[PDB]
Amino acid sequence: AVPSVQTFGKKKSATAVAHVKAGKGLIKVNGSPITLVEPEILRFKVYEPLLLVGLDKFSNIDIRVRVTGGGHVSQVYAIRQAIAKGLVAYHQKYVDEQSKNELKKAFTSYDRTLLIADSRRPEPKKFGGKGARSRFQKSYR
Amino acid sequence: FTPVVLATPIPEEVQQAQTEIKLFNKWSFEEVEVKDASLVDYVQVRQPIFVAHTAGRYANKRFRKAQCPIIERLTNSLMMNGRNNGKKLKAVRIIKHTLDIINVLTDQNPIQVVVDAITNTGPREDTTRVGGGGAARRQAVDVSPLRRVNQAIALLTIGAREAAFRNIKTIAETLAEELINAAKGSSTSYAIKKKDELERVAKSNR
Amino acid sequence: KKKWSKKSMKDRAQHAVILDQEKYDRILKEVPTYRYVSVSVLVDRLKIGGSLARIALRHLEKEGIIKPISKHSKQAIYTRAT
Amino acid sequence: TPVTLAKVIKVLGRTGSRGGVTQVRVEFLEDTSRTIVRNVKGPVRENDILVLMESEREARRLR
Amino acid sequence: IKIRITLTSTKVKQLENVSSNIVKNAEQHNLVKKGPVRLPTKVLKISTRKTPNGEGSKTWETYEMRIHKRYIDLEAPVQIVKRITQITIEPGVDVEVVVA
Amino acid sequence: PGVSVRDVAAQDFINAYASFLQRQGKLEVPGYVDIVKTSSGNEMPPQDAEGWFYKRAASVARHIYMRKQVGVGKLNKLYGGAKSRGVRPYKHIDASGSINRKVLQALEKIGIVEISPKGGRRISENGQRDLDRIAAQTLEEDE
Amino acid sequence: SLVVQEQGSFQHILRLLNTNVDGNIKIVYALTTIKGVGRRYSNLVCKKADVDLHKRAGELTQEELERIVQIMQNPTHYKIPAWFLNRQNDITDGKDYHTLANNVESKLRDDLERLKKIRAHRGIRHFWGLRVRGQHTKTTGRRRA
RNA sequence: UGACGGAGCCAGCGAGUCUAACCUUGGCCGAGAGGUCUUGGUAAUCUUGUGAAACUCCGUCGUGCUGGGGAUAGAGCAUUGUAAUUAUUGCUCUUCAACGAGGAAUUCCUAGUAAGCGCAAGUCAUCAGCUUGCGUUGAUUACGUCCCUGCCCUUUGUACACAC
RNA sequence: UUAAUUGCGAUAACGAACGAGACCUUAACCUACUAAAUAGUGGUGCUAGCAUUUGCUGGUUAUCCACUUCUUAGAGGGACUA
Repeated sequence: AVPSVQTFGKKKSATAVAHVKAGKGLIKVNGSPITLVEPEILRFKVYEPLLLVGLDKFSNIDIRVRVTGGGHVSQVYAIRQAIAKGLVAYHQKYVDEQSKNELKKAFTSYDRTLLIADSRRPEPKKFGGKGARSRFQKSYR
Repeated sequence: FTPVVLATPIPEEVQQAQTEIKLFNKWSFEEVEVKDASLVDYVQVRQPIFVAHTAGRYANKRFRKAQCPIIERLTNSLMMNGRNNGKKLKAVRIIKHTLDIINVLTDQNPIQVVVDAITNTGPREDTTRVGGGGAARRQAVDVSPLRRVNQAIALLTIGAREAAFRNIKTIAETLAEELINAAKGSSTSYAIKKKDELERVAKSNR
Repeated sequence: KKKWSKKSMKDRAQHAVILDQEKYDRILKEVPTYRYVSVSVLVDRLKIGGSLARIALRHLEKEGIIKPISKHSKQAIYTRAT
Repeated sequence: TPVTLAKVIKVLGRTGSRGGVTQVRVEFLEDTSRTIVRNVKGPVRENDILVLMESEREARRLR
Repeated sequence: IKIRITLTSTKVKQLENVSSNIVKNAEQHNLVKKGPVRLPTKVLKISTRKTPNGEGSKTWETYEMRIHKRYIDLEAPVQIVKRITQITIEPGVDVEVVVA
Repeated sequence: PGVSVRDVAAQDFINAYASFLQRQGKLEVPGYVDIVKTSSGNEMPPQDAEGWFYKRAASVARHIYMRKQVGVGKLNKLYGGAKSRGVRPYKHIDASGSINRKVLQALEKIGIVEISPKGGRRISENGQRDLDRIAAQTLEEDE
Repeated sequence: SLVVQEQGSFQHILRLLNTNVDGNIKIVYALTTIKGVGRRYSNLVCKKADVDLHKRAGELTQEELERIVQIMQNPTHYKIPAWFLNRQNDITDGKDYHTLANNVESKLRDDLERLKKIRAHRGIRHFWGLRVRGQHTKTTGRRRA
């Protein structure tokens, strides 16, 4: 029985589970270090939860995240949400509220999407057009 | 400094990014003030961001689009012209590349250059349809501060996009030249010339 | 039929495809004065074709003066390093 | 460009043949206590400082 | 002997009590078993034009039908395949006894 | 430490393994390297000319390391892409099966990928150790 | 730096296989002007000739253009795939051929005339001027006369 | 904000053979289409993690009716069928035409929506530029009006009643 | 006033019916229940690679143990503008 917690996260259809146990500071996604994203532009977008509050709270935890589904940005949004919820979960089974409550206040003070998932989902396509609102080109004469 | 190295190491530059707020990793959001009091509270520069790629809930109501970073609005408005629909990963790449040229040439803070450019190319007076009943007829009216920012961003984006049409210069330098020239209020800017046309038309039909 | 459009480019001033000598002295003494230099800058002002700036932009970056502020995909931004 | 910084205190209502302009009761920050009505094309709610290039023209409903 | 009770139907309520009766017969006596496994519902969908002729605005339809599949895993000797084999079958749902 | 193929970026590792495949060309060189188009969707042969075979071998071996079993059709689907069918819209087209077959057999000859049960190939025991040794090198080259 | 100067051997224009070959462009693409040689065949010819692909047409030593030229007129002798030729299994003899700048157009007229003389469907429609591959012509192919 | 050549390379809906011959994994042959010997599956189980594309990083190129664009044709190689000829379709080479942002006019659209992107299913022995659905990237622009095109209620006028 | 003859209310009208609404399905939430090698997760054994110093990345159904956060559902909760 070694200390550990688990979380989840979605952006549009992806899933990302962070088994944040007690470690020496290892942040890995699909077996690769956190510094290897893929868009190489949203690398600081997934670096977010690392840098809002500081790296000192990250020195006694190891976040292992597995992601499935969605586009490359959707995977990135899944990773950042999972690690952000993973950080609070580690603070939601061991550490005090002052550590957690200002952790969980500051995360949403910058952006609500770190903990709260995006509620918007794709809408079903309706007959008569290529999309839901869109319709085929109608003409007269 | 804080030299904390975890089990998975992170470069010291990223560790440096935790000192100040996001900062686009090289460019101060602070010390950047909108000169015109008219466009205050509508050009969002106080809230910082690592990247200009966020899934904000901005179009649901009327005025949350004002609570959007001005840099992000530039990336959104650079995403036009048909085939270039989506591809937001590209749009921030020119923005990063264009924003760099604003630092290499005309060495001030590029964020400051962006905000003063949009405040100097936003039309203050505009004409409207009033044809009522009788072929046509114009009539001059005023422009809201929100519309001033929206028109300013649109003019800058279309000007650089058109000037990059069938030309060796890439959109990165074309955006940089358009913003720099509009920043210092020179006549060669497409946006500045367009602002002159709308203001003169409104002035004539006053 | 009718097109209602123009059909003309301009006047193609085709220039160096293989680097010569009389402009080799030019480049070594003229680009170190560029506060901003990139592929397109010497294409316009120095009047250089396509597959010579990329070699020239690789030339000075490896050898001397101008320095990689931001060299990346489809944009090689270099300054007047001094 | 002599402009006048004026902040609205009340919006009358959207006007025009297509509803592209709005009547607002607006007062000037400098030389206050003087109130005029002006037209706005863009969205305006309250406390918006519109750059008035000319400050002397009474506004009215437009056809 | 690895008796498995497979149930497929279109009516969820009738399939639910059959599983409930089977699981209630299972938890009686001893019958250590595995509970109802909830397979994803197979949703057939045939999209067809409403118009029998060709005239009319394009108005399509979707006639769907949901199949609910749940299997019950038993583990016991012959002294319950004299007992489980007494089918508690309602209209609709069907049972297929599979051993090993 | 504990570096491995997953502790490295893709571009640096594939080039590094291509670097440690050109210097001694032990693996193989097929006779039709300079005439293949890599697929029926691609319009032009690769511009690498001299190489591009150990580059694919480096990518294939790295792909094998993170997985368990693949097939030649799996490599064809992965290495394929959209095809410009004239005025008709684009469509996904599989890669050239012979090219991936020659690469896969070539990796078997050196001893980096061998056949696995339940079908397909799998990274070799000698293959795993040398590929991991590559990762320990490419990180320290930049250091 | 991969920078080299020029002494004067650059020629702004070439003439291979009795046709104009403009310089100032890479050799792999400057040979596409020849009637009957495309991007792939020119790449194949240049690859087997070892002509340093990243070389302009003007900046080419004369000893390499003849080697390229000889490959053009006899590809099958220089280990070129039999499936890399435009005229395969010729109706006259059957040997795998490769028509050239003047041979591509001339041989095209012969096969149409052979098709026309035999009064086949393709031959008569070619003389008529309509489509010969079965396309629709009701709404397409209008501005032709 | 491009094309091309390398790499990274992530989805969802759904379908699939019994007395038939479907979805096909894997190995081998062929540049490719495709062929070959087998395997798994009546299905969350096997096809399939449908390793899809748009996307991103390295390079090639250059403002060039050109490496844009692939109509128009010539020759060859295979698949489907009793049969392909006014080429079913697929693959290879070659020919490389109009088109440089489109005139009067007109279509759709207020959020994951438009648009860009591909996939599955329907028709199917073979043939998607179609349709029905699915997911991927994801803007600007309104929070209003009856000015234009139409609708509902009331008042009013009518020589209309197949009713402006 | 409302998307709505949808309501407040007025009132030679009262009481009503159909439509709308209500209802059904789907998309979202549940770290609360029932569970589950035809979905997974963690752990114990077998075993591989890098470093060996403490670890990391893996493979492995008869190696077993534990769980349902993610995966599917059935019974339910939640949203009424508070």
